[PDB]
Formats: sequence, structure tokens, C-alpha cells
Amino acid sequence: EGSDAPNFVLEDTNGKRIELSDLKGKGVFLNFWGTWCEPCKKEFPYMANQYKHFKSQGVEIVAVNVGESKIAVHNFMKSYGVNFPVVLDTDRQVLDAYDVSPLPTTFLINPEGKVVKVVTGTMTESMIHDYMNLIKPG
Repeated sequence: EGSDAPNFVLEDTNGKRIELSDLKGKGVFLNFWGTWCEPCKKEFPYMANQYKHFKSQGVEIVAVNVGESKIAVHNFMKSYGVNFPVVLDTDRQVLDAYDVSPLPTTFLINPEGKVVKVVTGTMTESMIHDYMNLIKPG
């Protein structure tokens, strides 16, 4: 099932490198976003609330910021109560690898490392809950 998720290595705002394949065995909620994006701002609180429930079920979020600076991303994270991994796609290489156009776009990656579902546009908390249940191990 699914299609192969392009691997990547990107840094968080503290310079820590995160590699997608290192998250194999967990479900990954891979969300592309920007600080200016209203549909992204609407869903971030929902992601944070649900992350409290799903981390202990083996789901990880990787929120890939599209092109913005460490300070801009730091400020956003603090403003929206972000408790999950955020990485910086500084040169849009990962955006391009995932063929992302509108923001937000989310990829639901199963524990085997395959993309099983794609979602464009903003998501309700109920939708996010369903999506995380879909990819949890196992």
C-alpha cells in the first residue's frame, strides 16, 4: 500500500538534523506550512492538542516550514504552543520533492514509510484525529 515517501534531512530551529527514514516504525504526519498562511494558523492548535494523545501511540509530527528563517519559525512556534518537531526547508528542496503547491499540504506516512494519504487545505481537529489513527503502529 502507499507510495514511497522521499527521504530528506532538514534542521530544526536549534540546528538538529532530522531524517525522515529515522522515523520508520512510527506513523508520520508530515505537514508543509508557512507563518503567513491563515489555513495553517487555524490548524496548528489542533495539531498540538492531538499530539498530546498520539505521541504515546507511536505517531510523530514533522512540520516542514517553507523557506522562512529560524527566528520567524521560533516566534510562530512559541505563539501557537508547538510541542512537536518543526524543520526548516530553507531552499524549498523538500517542498519540490513532495510536489507541494498549496499550503497547507499534509502527507500521512505509515510505519513502513509509505505515503498512504494526502490532504490539501486546512484540517479540522476531528479530521486530524482520524488521520493520526490511520497511521499509528500498528
